[PDB]
Amino acid sequence: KVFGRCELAAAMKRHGLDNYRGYSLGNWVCAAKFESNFNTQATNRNTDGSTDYGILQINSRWWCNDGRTPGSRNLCNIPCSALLSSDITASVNCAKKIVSDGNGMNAWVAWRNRCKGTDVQAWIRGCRL
Ligand SMILES: [Cl-]
Ligand SMILES: [Cl-]
Ligand SMILES: [Yb+3]
Ligand SMILES: [Yb+3]
Ligand SMILES: [Yb+3]
Repeated sequence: KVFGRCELAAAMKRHGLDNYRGYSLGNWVCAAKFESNFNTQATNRNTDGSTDYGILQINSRWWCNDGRTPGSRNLCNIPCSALLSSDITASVNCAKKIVSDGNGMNAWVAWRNRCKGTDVQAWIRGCRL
């Protein structure tokens, strides 16, 4: 599914991401925009042989199992395919564990490089929340 901006903001809020670990909704939406362009089916292969999955580009080395990433720890206890579903619940659950892991949203390099310190409130402009 390719979410609209406000549609994804509403879904994230409904799944308890708004201000999770102190990160406002706009941070999450901005991160999704630059990780996946709001496309739940996005997949991308990393240089280390792992792959990133879903709206927030969660990896298969630490977080989910894809069966082809040696050293996989699967800390989210989820097949990586679950992170491609139209329903964002599995991605949100796993992202909550990621953002709690010590470095906050710096876990997402695109967040650090494109969202951190910017006017992230713009991502929720006009939305009926
Ligand atoms: Cl915000
Ligand atoms: Cl933090
Ligand atoms: Yb990646
Ligand atoms: Yb559902
Ligand atoms: Yb409200």
